[PDB]
Amino acid sequence: ISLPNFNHFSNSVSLAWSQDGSLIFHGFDDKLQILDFDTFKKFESLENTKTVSEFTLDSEIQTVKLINDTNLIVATRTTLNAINLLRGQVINSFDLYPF
Amino acid sequence: PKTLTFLLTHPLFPLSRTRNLLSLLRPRLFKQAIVTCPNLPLNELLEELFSIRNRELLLDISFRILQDFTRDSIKQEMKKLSKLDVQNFIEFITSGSTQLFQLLSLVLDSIGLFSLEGALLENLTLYIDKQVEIAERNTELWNLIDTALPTYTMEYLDI
Amino acid sequence: WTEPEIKKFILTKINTDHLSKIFLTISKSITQNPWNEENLLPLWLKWLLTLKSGELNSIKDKHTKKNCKHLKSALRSSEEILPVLLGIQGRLEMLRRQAKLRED
Amino acid sequence: ISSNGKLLAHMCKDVSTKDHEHKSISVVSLFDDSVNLSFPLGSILSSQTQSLSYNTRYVSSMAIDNMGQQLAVGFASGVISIVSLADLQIRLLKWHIDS
Amino acid sequence: VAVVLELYGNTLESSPVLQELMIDLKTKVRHEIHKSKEAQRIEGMLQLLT
Amino acid sequence: VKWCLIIHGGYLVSIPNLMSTLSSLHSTLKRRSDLLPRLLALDARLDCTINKFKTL
RNA sequence: AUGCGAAAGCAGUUGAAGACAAGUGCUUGUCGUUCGUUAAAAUGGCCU
Repeated sequence: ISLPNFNHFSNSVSLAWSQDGSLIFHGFDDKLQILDFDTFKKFESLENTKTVSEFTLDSEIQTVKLINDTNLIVATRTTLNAINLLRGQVINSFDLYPF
Repeated sequence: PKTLTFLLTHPLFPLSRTRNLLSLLRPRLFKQAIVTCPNLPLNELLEELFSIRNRELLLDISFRILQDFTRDSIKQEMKKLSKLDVQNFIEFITSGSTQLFQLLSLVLDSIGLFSLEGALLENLTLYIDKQVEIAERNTELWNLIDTALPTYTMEYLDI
Repeated sequence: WTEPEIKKFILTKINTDHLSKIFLTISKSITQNPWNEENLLPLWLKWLLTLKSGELNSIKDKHTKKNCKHLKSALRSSEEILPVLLGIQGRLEMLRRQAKLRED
Repeated sequence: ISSNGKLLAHMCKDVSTKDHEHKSISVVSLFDDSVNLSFPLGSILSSQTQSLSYNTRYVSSMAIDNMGQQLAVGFASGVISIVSLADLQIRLLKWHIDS
Repeated sequence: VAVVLELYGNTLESSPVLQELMIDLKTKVRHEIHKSKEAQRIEGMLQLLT
Repeated sequence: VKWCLIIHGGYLVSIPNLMSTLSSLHSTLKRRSDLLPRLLALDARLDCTINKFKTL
């Protein structure tokens, strides 16, 4: 388990799982986390190279997937973003708030 | 500053000022910061909470912290607090709401087992017990707001 | 209006409306001070409700139902906040028992 | 429409235009001109369904015998009313509670 | 019990047998609520041990 | 169960796995505690009827 | 009862013409009729 007692509620959550069973992408609204499965706590780094466990995006996150263990694909309420896992940095952006 | 209120208004705000802007802002800009800021350091938050400046920023920062942050981390940071202002805060609470009571419960769990004195604890228990009495009274009030034998009769009609 | 038997009497008299405006002052006051210590004003409200709710339901549509919903929200918030009050009260019981054992 | 294919039976509102009782049932042969019958619902009903809700006035299903002597109407209140068409008289079959 | 108390209040004030049962029911729920009220204190107490 | 936690709080803090060591107790207390408010509502409506008929 | 929102709730909504039926030109009521907007009843219950 891992139960925080938050008194704010998102209607919109998602989560995705690494293929080697280790990285759990827990996407709440707007602020993703990457956790190690074995303790259900945030990925605490000794390297600390700005691939930190907590991410902030623009608006409420609709859907995250990982296509391989090379790219995390995130969709919020306005855009769609494609991010690496090799490095804590965004790669591709796509505007959707027309549609 | 319209530019700074706008970069508050913006959701994402990467590393630098979100590290250390409380040392820069510590009135109105601070209010915009406390209602909206993506990342805020828990140390700064708790130090503002136990700062006795008390513009109901207690209520607001208590709301912000128990919304965004997790109770175990809150436990360890309130453990890294200093006890004298903890006495100040609990004394102020029993002097004179949801986020406030959540914070009181959390700091009770943070101090734990050891260092609580007789006068303090009897004052606290009288306070919370009177409030439990009137609270349950108000809840019962809330439920309240949620809510053939004329065998012989002698009368007369008007004719 | 101080003693509850007198309050049932004054309710029977005022039910013989101006009782609706009584409800109005009680409602505005309650939604402006929910954590009140006094034991007269919620006594007034509970006794009015448990005596003559029917014509209160059937009297009007606007002037009562607005602030009805207001104090309804208020006291529902109170019933949300009750269980953590129980939790704190339990913790204070624990600490009192521990300090007593430290004494004995 | 009849099941063998010889007959068609339907309603009308010109007797609303020409009467208090609004609807008129007609039934007509197709390939030959053997049968041509017309009667108002104001006769076919009772009078005791006048002083009730509108629901027992709303005909919701229609069917005819293949030869041409029985007509079944089905009301919006769960009563199946069958009219033998000779004297144009009725009989009740009561089971349903919905239409 | 809520819905029957909603319905039959007239027969309640008419009849004495049920007035016996309602006063005892007043005790038992008040007896039961005291039990479940004490339940939360011992649950929160165990939170203090974490 | 009130008195057990008064005394051996030291060793209880000492063990890590509070939840899995006290699984059953945690469950039972969860049961009664979150049952409570329905009982509250029923008590309120009961007392409303009670006063309403035994005042007259 | 719609919009927003968490299972809390938070705001607002309930208005027009027509045609007909009844009681006595008048009142109510009805709508297998139109506009405008974010808008309970005919003793009649489940197969082998």
